[PDB]
Amino acid sequence: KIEEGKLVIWINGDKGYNGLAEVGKKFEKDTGIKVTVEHPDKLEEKFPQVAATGDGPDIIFWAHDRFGGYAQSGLLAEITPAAAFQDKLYPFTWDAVRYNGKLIAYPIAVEALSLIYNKDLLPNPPKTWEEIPALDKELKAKGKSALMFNLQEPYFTWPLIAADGGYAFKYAAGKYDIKDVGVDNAGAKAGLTFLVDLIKNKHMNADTDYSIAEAAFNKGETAMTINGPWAWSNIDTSAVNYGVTVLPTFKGQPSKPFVGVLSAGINAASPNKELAKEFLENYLLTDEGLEAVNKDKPLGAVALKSYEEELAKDPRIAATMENAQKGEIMPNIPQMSAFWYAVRTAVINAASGRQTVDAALAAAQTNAARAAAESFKEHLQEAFEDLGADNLRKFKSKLGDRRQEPRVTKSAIEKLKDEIDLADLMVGVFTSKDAVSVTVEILRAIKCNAVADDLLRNTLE
Ligand SMILES: OC[C@H]1O[C@H](O[C@H]2[C@H](O)[C@@H](O)[C@@H](O)O[C@@H]2CO)[C@H](O)[C@@H](O)[C@@H]1O
Repeated sequence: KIEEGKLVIWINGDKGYNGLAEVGKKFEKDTGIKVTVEHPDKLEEKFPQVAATGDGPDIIFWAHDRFGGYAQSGLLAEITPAAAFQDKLYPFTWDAVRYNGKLIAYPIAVEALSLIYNKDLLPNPPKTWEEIPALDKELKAKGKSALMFNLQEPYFTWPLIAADGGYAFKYAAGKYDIKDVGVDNAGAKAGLTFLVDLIKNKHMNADTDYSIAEAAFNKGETAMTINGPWAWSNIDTSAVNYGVTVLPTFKGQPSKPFVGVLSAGINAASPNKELAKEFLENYLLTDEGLEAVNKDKPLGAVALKSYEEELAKDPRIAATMENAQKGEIMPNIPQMSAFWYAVRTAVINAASGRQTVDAALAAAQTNAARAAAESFKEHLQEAFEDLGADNLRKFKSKLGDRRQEPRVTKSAIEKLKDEIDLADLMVGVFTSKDAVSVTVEILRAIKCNAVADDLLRNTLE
C-alpha cells in the first residue's frame, strides 16, 4: 500500500499546508522525486488504526504528547543524527522527543495560548478573571459582548482549572506516578465552578465551538478571544485592529496552560527511509524552508537557533513565551490519551447542566486510570443505533424510573439530542465498567436479548 519512489505526508488542517507544498516543489526540481501533502479528519486516531498492519503515510506531523504510545506499539523508526546537526537546535526541544533513552522524532516549533483583544473597543484590557462580568454589562448597551472561545475541547479550558491547584500525574524522584491523579482536589473544583456560573448568569453560551467564535471576533461583534499563533493570519486580512498579551489571574495566581512541541515522525514500514531523512534535515529545517511555511500560517517560536533570534524581536512572540514560562510542558507517556478523554466528558456534562460539578470530577478521577474506557463508549453508541428509535424510547423511560443509586433526573434525559450524547451521559455518571452492567440489565427487561449478547462479547467478555 506504500509505493517506492515518492513521499506522502499527513498534517492537521489548521496549519500552513500550502506553504509546505512549496518546499516539496523545490525538492522535485533538484532530484525529480514528487511529494504529496494531505489533511484528513481525526488524523491522530486514524494513524494508529492503519499503521498496525503496515499501511499509511511516509511522514506524520502532531504535538509531542501522542508519540510515546505510538512507540510502545512499534509504529515508528529510531532517529539518529550526527553531532554537528544536533547542535543546530535548542537542547530543551530534544528532551521533549526522548522516550526510554532513545530519540523518536524531529522537533519543529513551540506553541502556547494567549489573550487577543480589539484596540478600538477596549484600549486597556483586564488583568483578572473576576472583572469580566461587570464588563459584559457595559458592552451590551452598545449591542456587543465581552468574550467568546471554544468550549468543546478541553485544551482551551485547562489553564483556569489548573491556576489554583489542579494537575494531571504527580512527578516525584525522577518519574511520573500513574496512580496519583489530580483532577478532583480543592483547586480544580473552584475553577470549574467559576466557568459554570458565567453560563448561568448568561455571559456565555454552552454550544459555542471553534468556527462560531472565530467569525464573531473577525466581524467585530465581540471584544476578546483565546487562541494560538496559527490564527493571526486571518485577522490580518480582516478590518480589525488587535493586540496580544498575557492571560488573566484567578484568586491572585497566574493561569497555567499546557505547552506542546510540533514534531515529525517516520513510519516503521516505509521503504523510503533515506529519502525522508534528506528532505527533513537539508530542505525543511533551514532558514529558507521555515520562512515559506511561516508566511502561510505562523508557527510560534521555532527550534532552529539562527532564525529564532530574529523572531524574538516581535512583541506578539514575547507574549507567547511569557505565558509558556508560567505553564508546564506536557508529558509524553502512553497514559496521556486516557487522561484527555476523561476530562472532555466531565466538562461537557457540567456545562450543559446534566450533572453537578462535584459529582462530575469524582468520576473523572476513576476514568482517567482506565486504558479501555473510550473503547467501551464506542461500543455502547453502536448498540443504541441498532435498536431503532421506537425501541430506544422504551429504554429511556425505564432509566428515568430507576430507584437504585445513582439516580438520573427526567429533565436531564429530555435535553439529549442523539446516541452520542446518551453514551457520554452513561460513562460519566456510572464510570465505564458499571455503565455496561446497567445497560445489559435494562435491555433484558424490554426483551431485546440479541443486542445485549453482542455487546457483552466485545467488552466485559
Ligand atoms: O483538547 C485535547 C487535545 O489537546 C491538544 O491538541 C491541540 C494541538 O496541540 C494544537 O496544535 C491545536 O491543533 O489544537 C489542538 C486542540 O484542538 C493535544 O495535543 C491533543 O493530543 C489533545 O487530544
